[PDB]
Amino acid sequence: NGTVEEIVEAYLQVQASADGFDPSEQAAYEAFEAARVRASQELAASAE
Amino acid sequence: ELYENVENVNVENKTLRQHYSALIPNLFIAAVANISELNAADAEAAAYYLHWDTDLATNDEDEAYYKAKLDFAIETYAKILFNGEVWQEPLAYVQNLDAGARQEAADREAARAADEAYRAEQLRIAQEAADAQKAIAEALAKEA
Amino acid sequence: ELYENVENVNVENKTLRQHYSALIPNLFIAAVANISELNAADAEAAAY
Amino acid sequence: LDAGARQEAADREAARAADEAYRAEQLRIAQEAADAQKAIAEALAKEA
Amino acid sequence: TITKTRESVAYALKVDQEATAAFEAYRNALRDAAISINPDGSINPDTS
Amino acid sequence: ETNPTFNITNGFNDADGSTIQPVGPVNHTEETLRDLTDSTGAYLEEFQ
Repeated sequence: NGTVEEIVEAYLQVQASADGFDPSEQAAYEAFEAARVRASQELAASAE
Repeated sequence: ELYENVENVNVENKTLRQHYSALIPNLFIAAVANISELNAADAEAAAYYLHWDTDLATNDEDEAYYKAKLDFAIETYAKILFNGEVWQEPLAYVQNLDAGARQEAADREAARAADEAYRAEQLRIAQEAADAQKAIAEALAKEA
Repeated sequence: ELYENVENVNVENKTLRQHYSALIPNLFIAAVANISELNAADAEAAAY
Repeated sequence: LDAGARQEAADREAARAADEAYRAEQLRIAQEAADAQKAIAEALAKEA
Repeated sequence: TITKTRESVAYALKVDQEATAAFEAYRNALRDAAISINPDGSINPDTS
Repeated sequence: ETNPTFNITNGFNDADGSTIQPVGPVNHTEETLRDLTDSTGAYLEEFQ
């Protein structure tokens, strides 16, 4: 039920990132990788 | 640089330069979009170098910073997709065609040289062993 | 991660990333359908 | 297209000639070594 | 230039948070000066 | 030679601003940042 801003906020830690936004593509890669790992653990939780 | 060059080869029912020529409208659209966004950013930073809406009431002024950081991150993530789809990959495809052509020419030449050297080595070893057997034959013919 | 990577090769008159980009409307429709069904299930289990 | 056609014809002919020469060289070397072994056989048959 | 502009924001927000923390602590001390409250949550006339 | 500028080479490179950058807090003034940005703005003015 959220909006786009809430989605990017929650699953990629925008505020928890290093102060001063890194516009590097590596930063986006690491953020999306972390989101993937979190979703992967949640998937096993739902499986159980 | 590919004007009548030895590297201007045929790929995908065309030569190398026609892809580069077709890359033009993509680069045009990408440049127009980037220029418009750069103009907007320039105006924004110039008009608010020293303004109230930049040094706000409390000393903290953290909520506005975090809202702006969110907007900036949203724009950056959208721009990654926009730039990747508009011009980066059409150019990367042509550059990969270039690199593949050079690499295939190079290892074709290397494989030809290696095969020639291997054949020469085998033939020389076999013939030299043949003369060794020749020495055996003449020796045991001379003994008796 | 395939930004100027050595693994971004040419396949089927395109590179690897263009397929991933084209995967977008499919994932959009799938997510919308799954979200609607999850909302219905949530309401059903909450109200009864 | 013209140059590629001529080049492929040329190196096809060259490869055919090279293969024929290589096969002939191998066969002649093997047979000539065979006659060398033949000389060995007749010599040590004649000694005893 | 990207890295330097990031470092500048890193400095600015750090000093800003330190200032907010100091103001909070000093205002809390001033508030506690007038009507002190015990750890249990009661007024302490001895130190009020 | 070839044109490897936008493919294969180190997927995350400092030459384009795609690599990650660790930042500590260092104070670069607003004037210093404006000078650094106007330095490149001078080059981009003709395009702009």
